[PDB]
Amino acid sequence: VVRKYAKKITEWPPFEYMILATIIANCIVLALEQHLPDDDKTPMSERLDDTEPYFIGIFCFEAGIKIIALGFSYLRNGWNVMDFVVVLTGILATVGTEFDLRTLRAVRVLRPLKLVSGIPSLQVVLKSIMKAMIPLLQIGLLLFFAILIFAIIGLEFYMGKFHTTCFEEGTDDIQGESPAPCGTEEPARTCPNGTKCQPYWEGPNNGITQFDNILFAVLTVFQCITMEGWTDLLYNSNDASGNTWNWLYFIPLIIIGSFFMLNLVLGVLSGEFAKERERVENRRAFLKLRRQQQIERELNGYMEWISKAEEVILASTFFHKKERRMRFYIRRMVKTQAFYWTVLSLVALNTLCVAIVHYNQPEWLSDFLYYAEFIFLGLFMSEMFIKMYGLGTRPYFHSSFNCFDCGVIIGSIFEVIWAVIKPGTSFGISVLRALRLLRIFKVTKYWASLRNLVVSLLNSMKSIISLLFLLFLFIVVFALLGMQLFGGQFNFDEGTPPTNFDTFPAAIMTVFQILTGEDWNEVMYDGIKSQGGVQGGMVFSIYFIVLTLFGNYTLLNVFLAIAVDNLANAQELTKDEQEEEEAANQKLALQKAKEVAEVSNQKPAKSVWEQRTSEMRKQNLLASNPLRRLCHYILNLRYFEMCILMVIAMSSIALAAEDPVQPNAPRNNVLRYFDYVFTGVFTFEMVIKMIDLGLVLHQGAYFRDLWNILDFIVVSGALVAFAFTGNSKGKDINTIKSLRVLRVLRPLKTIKRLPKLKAVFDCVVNSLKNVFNILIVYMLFMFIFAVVAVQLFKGKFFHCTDESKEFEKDCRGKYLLYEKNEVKARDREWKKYEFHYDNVLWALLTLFTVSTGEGWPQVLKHSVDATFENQGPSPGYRMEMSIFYVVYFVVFPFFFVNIFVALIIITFQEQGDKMMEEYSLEKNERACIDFAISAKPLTRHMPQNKQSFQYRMWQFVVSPPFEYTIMAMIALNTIVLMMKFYGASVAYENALRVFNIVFTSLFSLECVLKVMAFGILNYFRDAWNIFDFVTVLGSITDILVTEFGNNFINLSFLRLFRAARLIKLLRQGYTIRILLWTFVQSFKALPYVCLLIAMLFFIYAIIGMQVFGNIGIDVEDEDSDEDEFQITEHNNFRTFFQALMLLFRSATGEAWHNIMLSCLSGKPCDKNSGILTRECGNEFAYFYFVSFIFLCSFLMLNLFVAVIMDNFEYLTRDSSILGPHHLDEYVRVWAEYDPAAWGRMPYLDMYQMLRHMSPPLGLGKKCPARVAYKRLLRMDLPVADDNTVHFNSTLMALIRTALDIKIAKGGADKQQMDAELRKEMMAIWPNLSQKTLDLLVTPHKSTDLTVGKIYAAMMIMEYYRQSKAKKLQAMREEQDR
Ligand SMILES: CCCCCCCCCCCCCCCCCC(=O)OC[C@H](COP(=O)(O)OCCN)OC(=O)CCCCCCCCCCCCCCCCC
Ligand SMILES: CCCCCCCCCC(=O)OC[C@H](COP(=O)([O-])OC[C@H](N)C(=O)O)OC(=O)CCCCCCCCC
Ligand SMILES: CC(C)CCC[C@@H](C)[C@H]1CC[C@H]2[C@@H]3CC=C4C[C@@H](OC(=O)CCC(=O)O)CC[C@]4(C)[C@H]3CC[C@]12C
Ligand SMILES: CC(C)CCC[C@@H](C)[C@H]1CC[C@H]2[C@@H]3CC=C4C[C@@H](OC(=O)CCC(=O)O)CC[C@]4(C)[C@H]3CC[C@]12C
Ligand SMILES: CC(C)CCC[C@@H](C)[C@H]1CC[C@H]2[C@@H]3CC=C4C[C@@H](OC(=O)CCC(=O)O)CC[C@]4(C)[C@H]3CC[C@]12C
Ligand SMILES: CC(C)CCC[C@@H](C)[C@H]1CC[C@H]2[C@@H]3CC=C4C[C@@H](O)CC[C@]4(C)[C@H]3CC[C@]12C
Ligand SMILES: CC(C)CCC[C@@H](C)[C@H]1CC[C@H]2[C@@H]3CC=C4C[C@@H](O)CC[C@]4(C)[C@H]3CC[C@]12C
Ligand SMILES: CC(C)CCC[C@@H](C)[C@H]1CC[C@H]2[C@@H]3CC=C4C[C@@H](O)CC[C@]4(C)[C@H]3CC[C@]12C
Ligand SMILES: CC(C)CCC[C@@H](C)[C@H]1CC[C@H]2[C@@H]3CC=C4C[C@@H](O)CC[C@]4(C)[C@H]3CC[C@]12C
Ligand SMILES: CC(C)CCC[C@@H](C)[C@H]1CC[C@H]2[C@@H]3CC=C4C[C@@H](O)CC[C@]4(C)[C@H]3CC[C@]12C
Ligand SMILES: *[C@@H]1O[C@H](CO)[C@@H](O)[C@H](O)[C@H]1NC(C)=O
Ligand SMILES: [Ca+2]
Repeated sequence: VVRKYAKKITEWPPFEYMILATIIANCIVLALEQHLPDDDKTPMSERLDDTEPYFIGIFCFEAGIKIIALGFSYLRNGWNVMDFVVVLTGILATVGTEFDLRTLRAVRVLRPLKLVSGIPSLQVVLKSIMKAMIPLLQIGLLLFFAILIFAIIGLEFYMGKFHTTCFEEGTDDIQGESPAPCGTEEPARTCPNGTKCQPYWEGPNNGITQFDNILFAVLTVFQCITMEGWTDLLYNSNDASGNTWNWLYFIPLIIIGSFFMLNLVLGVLSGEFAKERERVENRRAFLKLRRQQQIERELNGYMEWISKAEEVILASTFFHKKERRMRFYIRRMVKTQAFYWTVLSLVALNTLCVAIVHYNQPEWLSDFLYYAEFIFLGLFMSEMFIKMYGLGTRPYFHSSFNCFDCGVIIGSIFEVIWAVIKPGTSFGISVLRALRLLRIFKVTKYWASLRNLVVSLLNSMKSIISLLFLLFLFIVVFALLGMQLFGGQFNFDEGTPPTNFDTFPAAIMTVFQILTGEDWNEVMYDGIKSQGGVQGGMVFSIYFIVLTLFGNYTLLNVFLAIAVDNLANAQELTKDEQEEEEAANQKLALQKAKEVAEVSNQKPAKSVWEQRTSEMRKQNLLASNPLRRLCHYILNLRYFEMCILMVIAMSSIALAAEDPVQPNAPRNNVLRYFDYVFTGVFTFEMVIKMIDLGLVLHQGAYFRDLWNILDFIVVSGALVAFAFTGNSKGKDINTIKSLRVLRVLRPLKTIKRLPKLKAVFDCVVNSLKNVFNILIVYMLFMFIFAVVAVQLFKGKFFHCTDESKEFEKDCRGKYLLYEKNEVKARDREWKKYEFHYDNVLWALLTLFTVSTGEGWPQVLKHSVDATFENQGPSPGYRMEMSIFYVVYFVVFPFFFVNIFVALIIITFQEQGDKMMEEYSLEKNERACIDFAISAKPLTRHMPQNKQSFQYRMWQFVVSPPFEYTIMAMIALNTIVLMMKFYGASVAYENALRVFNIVFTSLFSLECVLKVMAFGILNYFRDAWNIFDFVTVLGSITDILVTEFGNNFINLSFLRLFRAARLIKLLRQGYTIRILLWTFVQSFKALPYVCLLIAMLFFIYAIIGMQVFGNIGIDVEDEDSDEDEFQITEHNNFRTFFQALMLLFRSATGEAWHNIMLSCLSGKPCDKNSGILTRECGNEFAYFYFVSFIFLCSFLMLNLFVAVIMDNFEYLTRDSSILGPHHLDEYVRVWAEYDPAAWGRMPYLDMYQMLRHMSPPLGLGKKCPARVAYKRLLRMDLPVADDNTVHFNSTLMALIRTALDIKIAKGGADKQQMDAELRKEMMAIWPNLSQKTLDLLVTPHKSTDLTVGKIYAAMMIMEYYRQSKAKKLQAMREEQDR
């Protein structure tokens, strides 16, 4: 209440500081609360609960004083609204215990957010995040539509199929404790002999995952979209109904909804960041940074000058001057090259010494490393002392690197002292000295870019801390919410899961794990199970859905913005410094040449990012031996090259048909002769190429180009393999096996032979070359982390089969395994964990597995349970080790991966596009004038002959009621498809069938009506309309098949035609349709980039088939050890399609490390292999899987960046500046004015033409007439003898006027700029007919009556009329006196 203006006093700033302190204290109090099951309470919680009155009183006082002093504008600000609603909720919850409302205790989680309300900088940072996040809403709409379509399809196909397991024969009891879907026929999974398939098993994941309602379907589809547990669903559906067709539903689901959506998100975010960079404030900040850097460079030069000049000022301790002379000498010695190189050598030696440490290093090695660490510490301390005494204490402290070395020395001393005081743990702090190896980049040319990146990072260091703090605040808020909702309710009968919400650290860990997206579905299952189950706890899935959906995209936005901004700033600084040093060199040389006058290349092609950024900057600033020749002839012969390509393709296809399981299969025997023929052909090709190229240092010979060496390796391996089996094959079979494996290089023999495929491979190679230095930095940081992890967790990853025994000596004999309803005797084994930290290599592998995201929660549990060396784990021993894995996730996967993505996006090179030096104005005019060339008016039927009946019904068809009725029926049919649910009555199903019949009859009637209105040819000349006709036919066919009965079921793919009506709704989402069409066109434009990935998958599938193809799958252990036995009947290598499925599953990143472990050596072989010993599987699996993951990720990233950069014009468009996107509205309206659409429209209506559409192309309905006529003058559009203007001629004038293409201000200059434009268009479009050129750029005759002349005359007449009218008024007002 305002209360007028009586004695109201402002508040002093430490009042606000006290409010912040109160908020922090309340956050601490909320974080110090523990939740216990049922009604138990800790004593500390009871004390903590009584502090709420004080906090609510302070908040009430703040709200009251602010509202009384401000005289509510309190509710105008959103932050004040949040504070006010928090205050009211708290005071209502506290006062009045009616109904025991705890839902109003959940509002307290939002109190941490009041810190942002207090601090305006956090408000600014949230504004920055949210503004960039707004464009993603259109992507979310696409995601929702795709999820809805796939949920409808799954509900239609997978309805209630997962409620049938292998029940016991005699009784209705589950056969085992791991139920799986079953069927009652061969295609499905048949139950064992003593079991039967009986209905209503609960279902996978306790029934949470299923397709029963439209809600379960949507949740299931979303979970599959997050790439979590989708292979489990694929395997369950394969068990339930066979594996023939389920892949067509699951793999395209992943491809469309997880990779395509990610590509769209990356493109939109990149466009938003590019548009944000060129804003005025960011430009001013960058200019300030660049000027400061120039100042620092000049200062450094002058400081070197003064240092050298002052050093030459020279010309016991007090008596002798040696105390200063020797300091001068050592200061001179410091800057010598040797004093730097030897220090780097010692740093490298220390790095090697700390890397050597492993689990069972010999005792002499331990002593040597102890003494070596002491000696290295002493030597580095001596280097510190010499540096400080030579250069001076203050100059030493001023340098940042000297401070870093001081920190490392102090850390080493602290580690030594702590190890002496408290033996048991070591942090290996000395390994951080390896960061000094980054100084080696100074001798290379890569130092400038890295230094600029570091400078840009250090400049915007507050804006990074603020972003991290806001991320932490959101994590804290969600952790508090999870504690309020679930809390102590996770005490299941089988034990509390490690990912619980009981305590605050556990809540933070769980929320972080959900944000990273790893095993979030299991936590969701536990959360749903806590409040009942599938019956009455399914509403709590919203928490996890919101958490993961927001976390993925917020992490992506927050880190990609940082990476892109800093890398772009670094690139621009580097380019500017290079150009300014070049300019200074030429200017200095020119000025110096005046004194000696008496005696007397190409810049690198700019990236698409840089070109578009420069264009946007300019646009914004505008606002203000006979056989040797015979063989040479043969290799140039067309039939030969086509035959070689055909033979290579046949070889690749043949490699995919072999049988890994059975060497003596009838198909392998046949394929052997194909191998003979292919080897002979390749021998002939190689020998003829040898004849032409030669061998004796011709410098253009065979062995100079790598592809020739590859071909030689392939053919020589084939011949050697044929040679060894020459006699006695049983001597060595691995030898012939490896040489057979060498055949997989045949697919690669097309990269050189297909010019475009080589043009894609070279682009991939350039992408590798651009990111090499960041890769080196990434490897160095990962090496440091691996060494630290080795120090922390060396030998601590030993466990026992019996958990009660801690040491090795106790883990011998037999122990009782108390399982549900059965007690089993097992053996005690002192096993090591699957992924440990024993040496640097194992640590690197484990950290790579963690970075890929798979199985890192298990590694975290093992790390926090590690007690001591050679000792069993104890749960919750050292919970502080979670900081290691938090920092690792913050550094590598969140920051370095996004740096890689940003660098590849920024430094992308446009494919082809010739050299474009001759062309001048094509930055944005290309597509505009090209669309002007290829512009076609929209055509309606318009016969005009049959006005009596045909015209009326044509009007009826294309009319707002018709379109709205179609949309309404589409929406209702969508709802009808959604209302299917499991367990409905027969009447419900019959009603749904009748509704479907009615809707399809309505659609058929509209098809008939449009056919009548337009004519069959015009009906069938519009792709959407053929789609409608096909869908109608499919629905009719489905209905006829249903009503027929019996016969063949004709599957259910006809019902996909029923469900495909949703695509018709895309005709209203203009922005969405344009986005989808642009990205699909870009994907179609690049066919070989999508072929390189296919080739990679092919090669790796063949390698897997030939290496791991014979691993046995029949064996199932007593416990089955699901973790390690991941090679089953669903995830095997036995055939090409199964190998491809396994490769795709690994590419999606789902327990690939377990597959890698399962493919190692020592595994049992298959019965039909022919090997009777456990000698199947190789240690090659490590390299196989790691290289596959890296290469697949790189190739998908390259494809995504290629598509984004191809669409980068649309992604960075601006509404104010004309683009080809707005041109279609013009086209539509122009076609509309003329029903015939002959291409000529009267010049009078052209004024109404411009006013209806919005600027920049149009003028707007509010445009003044004088402003309207002024633009018309610049168009100079000629008028035809029939007083009409041509469609194409108007468009070119419209485009030209808005973009100022060559636009001269008048005079003879106009003819020259028309002449130059004509030559450029002919140079770009040689096939453009002269008639079209004269139509687009009209030859200017003086006699021609243009539109500008017509409008100029009326203004002159109007000005003359107005001037005359004023003159009569003037001659009258002056006469009345
Ligand atoms: C934003 C853009 C959105 C775009 C959305 C695009 C969505 C496309 C998604 C793919 C659609 C097809 C999904 C197929 C799922 C099949 C599920 C299934 O269970 O099929 C097997 C089943 C036979 O099993 P049975 O138990 O006898 O009958 C079950 C009926 N309740 O039923 C059958 O007998 C099979 C039924 C036919 C299934 C496939 C029909 C072909 C569809 C695509 C053809 C492509 C060309 C052919 C390629 C493969 C050749 C083998
Ligand atoms: C050397 C440079 C490597 C760069 C790699 C791409 C980096 C940019 C991609 C990106 O950041 O998007 C992250 C997004 C999050 O999905 P996610 O968090 O749901 O991943 C789930 C997890 N993998 C699991 O199944 O356990 O989705 C992803 O996880 C990315 C999907 C895998 C990588 C791209 C496809 C490659 C396989 C076909
Ligand atoms: C900057 C880079 C180039 C430095 C060189 C690489 C090192 C970090 C790696 C390369 C190979 C590694 C070695 C590979 C295998 C072993 C054997 C390992 O010994 C045992 O397994 C048992 C020893 C015993 O019982 O006597 C001790 C560590 C060591 C030397 C590793 C120490 C770390 C090494 C030297
Ligand atoms: C995607 C491009 C690279 C072409 C696709 C290549 C493979 C996916 C295709 C091509 C020929 C196909 C083969 C052609 C014939 C057969 C025989 C067919 O008969 C059998 O069951 C084995 C024969 C027997 O039982 O004696 C089994 C599938 C198989 C191996 C096919 C498996 C899939 C192959 C290798
Ligand atoms: C985006 C980034 C900046 C946010 C990451 C959040 C971190 C600040 C959180 C997440 C996990 C937290 C850790 C989880 C577990 C612990 C152990 C715990 O310390 C104990 O000794 C508690 C004993 C026990 O819980 O049994 C509390 C501190 C610590 C290191 C926590 C400190 C704060 C951490 C690192
Ligand atoms: C050399 C390394 C990078 C190989 C590439 C491995 C790929 C498969 C890994 C490494 C980087 C990873 C992603 C980087 C970014 C994100 C987004 C964040 O919301 C969760 C972590 C997550 C999901 C990571 C999971 C999968 C991922 C793409
Ligand atoms: C090598 C070229 C032709 C590529 C095409 C390979 C495919 C289409 C051909 C080549 C050799 C063929 C095999 C030759 C012999 C047999 C043994 C017979 O009992 C079953 C079919 C089977 C297993 C054939 C299946 C189809 C097959 C694998
Ligand atoms: C950015 C570069 C320099 C990486 C170096 C920083 C890494 C290696 C440091 C930063 C913070 C560190 C952690 C801080 C605190 C603890 C608790 C202690 O009881 C065990 C080690 C542990 C868990 C440290 C492990 C190493 C660690 C993660
Ligand atoms: C566009 C909007 C208004 C319509 C979408 C909502 C419809 C399609 C959804 C939302 C709520 C859903 C219902 C929710 C609960 C049940 C009870 C269950 O035993 C059978 C399915 C049934 C009956 C669902 C059928 C589909 C349903 C009616
Ligand atoms: C490009 C690739 C081939 C180069 C990398 C080579 C290294 C990482 C890999 C590739 C081939 C691998 C070998 C292939 C086969 C075997 C037989 C197995 O019973 C023991 C390990 C051993 C001896 C592997 C050791 C690791 C290995 C040497
Ligand atoms: C399993 O099926 C085979 C079919 O011949 C039969 O020999 C065997 O006895 C069956 N086992 C049981 C439990 O009947
Ligand atoms: Ca996963």
